[PDB]
Amino acid sequence: MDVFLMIRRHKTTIFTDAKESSTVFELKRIVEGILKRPPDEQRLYKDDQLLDDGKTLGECGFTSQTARPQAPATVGLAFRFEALCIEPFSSPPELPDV
Amino acid sequence: MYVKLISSDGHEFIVKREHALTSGTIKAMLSGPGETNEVNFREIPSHVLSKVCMYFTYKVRYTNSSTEIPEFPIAPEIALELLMAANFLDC
Amino acid sequence: PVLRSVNSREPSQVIFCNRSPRVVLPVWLNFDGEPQPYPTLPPGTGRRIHSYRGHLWLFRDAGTHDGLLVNQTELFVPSLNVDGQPIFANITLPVYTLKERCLQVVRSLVKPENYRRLDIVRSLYEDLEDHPNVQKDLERLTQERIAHQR
Amino acid sequence: VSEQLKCCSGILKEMFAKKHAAYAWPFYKPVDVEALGLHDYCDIIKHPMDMSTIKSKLEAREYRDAQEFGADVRLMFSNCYKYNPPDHEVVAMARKLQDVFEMRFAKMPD
Ligand SMILES: Cc1ncsc1-c1ccc(CNC(=O)[C@@H]2C[C@@H](O)CN2C(=O)[C@@H](NC(=O)C2(F)CC2)C(C)(C)SCCCCCCNC(=O)C[C@@H]2N=C(c3ccc(Cl)cc3)c3c(sc(C)c3C)-n3c(C)nnc32)cc1
Repeated sequence: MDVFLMIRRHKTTIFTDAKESSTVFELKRIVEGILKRPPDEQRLYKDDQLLDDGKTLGECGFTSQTARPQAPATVGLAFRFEALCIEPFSSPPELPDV
Repeated sequence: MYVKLISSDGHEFIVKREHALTSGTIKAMLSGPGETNEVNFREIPSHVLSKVCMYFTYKVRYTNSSTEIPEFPIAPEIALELLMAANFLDC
Repeated sequence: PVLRSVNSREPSQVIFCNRSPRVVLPVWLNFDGEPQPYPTLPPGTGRRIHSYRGHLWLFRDAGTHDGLLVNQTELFVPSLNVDGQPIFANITLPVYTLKERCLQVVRSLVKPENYRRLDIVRSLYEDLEDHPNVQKDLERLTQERIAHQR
Repeated sequence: VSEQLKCCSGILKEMFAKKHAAYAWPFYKPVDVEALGLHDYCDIIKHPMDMSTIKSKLEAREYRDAQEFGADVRLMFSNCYKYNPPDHEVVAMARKLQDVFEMRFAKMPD
């Protein structure tokens, strides 16, 4: 079963999919392939919660229902280690009258 | 393999090339007349472009389906800005 | 009188299956090509249907008249039940373009007389007022079959 | 009685014949109330009947004489006449099929 993730750090955001049976380490291998940073130099969080490299994405709580294409699940990313800092997206304006 | 979409307010969105080509505008911007990896949008903010990238993954994922697809959700708040973006991007 | 049901009296046992989150309004094209509304199917529900060979069907959102797919096409025409086996008609959402999907949400929130009071380009006004329509789509499908047969 | 029930099978066999299919087809299988979108058939018609059900009772030897078999064939037609107004196409079909049955059933050995 496929899980659709949104890997985030500062003002960067990576849209990628992964198997539920896939491990947290295999996700660091994808981040490396994109942002050119060995896996030992990165950490992955789920709402201020460190993820072990041995654990699978399913065991971390990312499931088909949680991490969907139209509504992907957020994964925190940090380099070096720096404090986890995800800049929030801009605010939508007030619902226009009508 | 991947492409970078940049919003009006800095935010960078790394997205699979095959996903981003869902947009006629993006397809035209980083193809050739007769090629680039980055595309900057001066007038599309984070909260919109993030939703557009979600649409790309949704569109690529469920065009291949044949049994049942889910609704693509749009919060009333984003509806107006996302329309104008969808018009500009031709998707 | 090009897209119409043939008046065969050859029965066809069908199953309509609503696998959309919308309330579905089935539309039978009668023998003159005029569209007839049938009772609506709630979401996730299915039911047995008595129809006939060469009868044209077409499915819509009961509320908004947004087009829906049936076995990944716009039109459903029953075959003859081989060994009395039912013909399945699986009704689903299409993968709407982000544009057509946004129009739906803006239409569902704004009253038609207030479309003009939205701060958007004149080309998005004319796209909002151009409601999904059965008569509109039938014209398209008629010309698609002309080029397909030629 | 054995020879009369052999006739009945022969009558029913002919009612299923392709030459009569043009007007016999509505009465082949039991009335599917969901498929026909009817919300009242079960209130009005207490004892449903059809040629398929009759064929089973014939092979299962549930008809003691030919007069028990005829009663069920007439019930089938009665149900159709009772439920539908006379102008409905199905009534015209029921009559054309009863014309066939009554003709053959009237030449029953005794
Ligand atoms: C509830 C619902 N929710 C979503 S869709 C739906 C739904 C509701 C009703 C139906 C009923 N089916 C139709 O309306 C079909 C669908 C479409 O293919 C068009 N259609 C027709 O029935 C068309 N008629 C024909 O093609 C023919 F008549 C030329 C052969 C219509 C729309 C032009 S006429 C059908 C509307 C009139 C309904 C009469 C209501 N009465 C009955 O159903 C009584 C029933 N009639 C019939 C009957 C009706 C017509 C014919 Cl010449 C012969 C028998 C009947 C049987 S048994 C059996 C297998 C049938 C078909 N029957 C018996 C015996 N006694 N009564 C009956 C289907 C779906």
